[PDB]
Amino acid sequence: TDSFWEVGNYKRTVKRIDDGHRLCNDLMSCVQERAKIEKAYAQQLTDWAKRWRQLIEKGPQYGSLERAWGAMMTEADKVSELHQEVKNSLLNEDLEKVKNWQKDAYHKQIMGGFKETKEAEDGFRKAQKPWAKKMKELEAAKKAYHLACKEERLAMTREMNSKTEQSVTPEQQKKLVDKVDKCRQDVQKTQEKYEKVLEDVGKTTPQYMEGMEQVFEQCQQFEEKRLVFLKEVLLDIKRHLNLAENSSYMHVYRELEQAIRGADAQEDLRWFRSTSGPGMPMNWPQFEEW
Amino acid sequence: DSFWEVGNYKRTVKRIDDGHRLCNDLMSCVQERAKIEKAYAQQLTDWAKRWRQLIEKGPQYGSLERAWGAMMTEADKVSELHQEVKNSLLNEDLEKVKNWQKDAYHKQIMGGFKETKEAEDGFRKAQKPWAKKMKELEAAKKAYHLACKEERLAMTREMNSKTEQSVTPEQQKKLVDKVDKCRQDVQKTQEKYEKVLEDVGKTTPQYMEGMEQVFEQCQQFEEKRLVFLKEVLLDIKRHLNLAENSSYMHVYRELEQAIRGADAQEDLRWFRSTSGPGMPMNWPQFEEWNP
Amino acid sequence: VRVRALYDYDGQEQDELSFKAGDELTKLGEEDEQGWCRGRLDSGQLGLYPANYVEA
Repeated sequence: TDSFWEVGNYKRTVKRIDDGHRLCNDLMSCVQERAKIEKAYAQQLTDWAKRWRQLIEKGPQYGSLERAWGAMMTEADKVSELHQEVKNSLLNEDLEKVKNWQKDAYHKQIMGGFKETKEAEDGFRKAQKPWAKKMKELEAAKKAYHLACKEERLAMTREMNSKTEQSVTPEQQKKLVDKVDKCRQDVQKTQEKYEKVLEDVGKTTPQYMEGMEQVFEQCQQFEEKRLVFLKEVLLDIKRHLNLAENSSYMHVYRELEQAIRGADAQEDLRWFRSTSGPGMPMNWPQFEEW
Repeated sequence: DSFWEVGNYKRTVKRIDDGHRLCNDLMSCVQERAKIEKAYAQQLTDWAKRWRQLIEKGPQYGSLERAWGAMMTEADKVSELHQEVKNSLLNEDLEKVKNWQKDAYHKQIMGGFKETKEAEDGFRKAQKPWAKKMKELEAAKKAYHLACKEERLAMTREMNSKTEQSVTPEQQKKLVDKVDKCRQDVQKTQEKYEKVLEDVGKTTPQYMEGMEQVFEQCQQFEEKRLVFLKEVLLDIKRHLNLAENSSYMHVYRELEQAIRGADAQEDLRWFRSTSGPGMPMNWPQFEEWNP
Repeated sequence: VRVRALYDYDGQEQDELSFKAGDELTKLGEEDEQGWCRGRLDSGQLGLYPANYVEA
């Protein structure tokens, strides 16, 4: 069946070691693609900010409303910075951290594979060998034992519906019941052999179970180390993705509301009156000769 | 130069047209920002889709798979929020300017806006009298200045051939009568010039009073706009601000819970049970011969 | 383009190639939507493999 205890089925466990390395590559690339995404948003915000400052300042909008409107470009510049930081953390801290763990947990052979995958193969293989050899022995003896049963059986049937018929000549057929007899002794011999192997298997089962467990437990401890470390890395990442971990993000919009609240219509109005309105100076008529 | 100079009200008028243009620039600005927010949301959605799949069919299992997969849900939620920012920007903020623009500025078949034209007419009228009176003041100044110039020549004439031979007594007395008539010219046209001057000074208040009213109406209009602008800027800031949006806080509360719930021992027990020495097994036993 | 196997991979289909960690293949094309590539071992088994089982 698929039981772990059947010869060969330990490979699922060996395989989990190779899978762990791959999962590290997958995670690394995954965060890597997320940093591109964050970088792209920042840059677009940065361009808008640059674009609309130029477009606004170049007249005609004047006064504290230009100032209030332009405070928005600043918020685009500041949130842009925060998202660049998310990128810098993802790449310089989290990715490198996985990267270094990897190179220390998994060492590579010139052939191809990993030291660590190979080390669990050899442990499992070594622990199963006595067992496997006994299992080939058992199946053969069972075959041999059953082969005899079937035969001696034929010799049996080939007797009742046999002798009672024609040639029950003694000078011939007494040596016939001696075929059935010969089978008797044959089933016995093979039966005893089969039971012997079966007894061998019994007494070496504890050792088989002990040895396979020691290796399994080494594998679980290797995986636990991977799981504990990954958990800590996900946490590192969540912190970095979260612009609300601290309150710089909240200050951006507080700053923004203040700038808008500061702007006054009347000031913009009074200023126009002096530079373009009645407040402007004038040289009223007066007497003029040479 | 000065606004009081006949004609120089044309910059208060222009200001009305500028207001219109501004509304448009505001809508363009907020539209482009909307697009920026939608692009980002769009990329987070596809990253979530892509990695959810690779993960779920991949070889990771148990609660570490769940924790990692919960990162795809933060991406999806953060995406949903930037779509609301975008929808708010266009469907509320943008629209509101548009509607306001519609009721404030009305086109005319004669070309331009009704509002601009009314300012121009109001000034022109409030300036009509004063324009008429500066023309007269000008004309008068002219007469008087030609009057003095002619007197100068009249003298450079009289006593210019005097004791000189080419000129006689009967003829000298006419040159004196000449300069004598210029003297009167100068005086009568000086008095007129002086007169107009007085009326101009006496009516300058009425001119100012009148020009002020039209300007005050233009100021009032310009104000309505600035006020509405300040209003629309606070609207936009609200819609942009995820820092104190409760759903934004929830996404990362949820993410941290999912991660902190990953339990290595539970994953180990499960694997031991379904793939290792914990699995059932049928150990060999004596097997009798069938059929 | 050349490709080097990182992990052992068992064929779960007739069009799904099999190899050992360390063995080297030739990429016949680019990935698809799922992560699968068309490849070829030496004289000369042809089949699909997963791209994340390989490096440079």
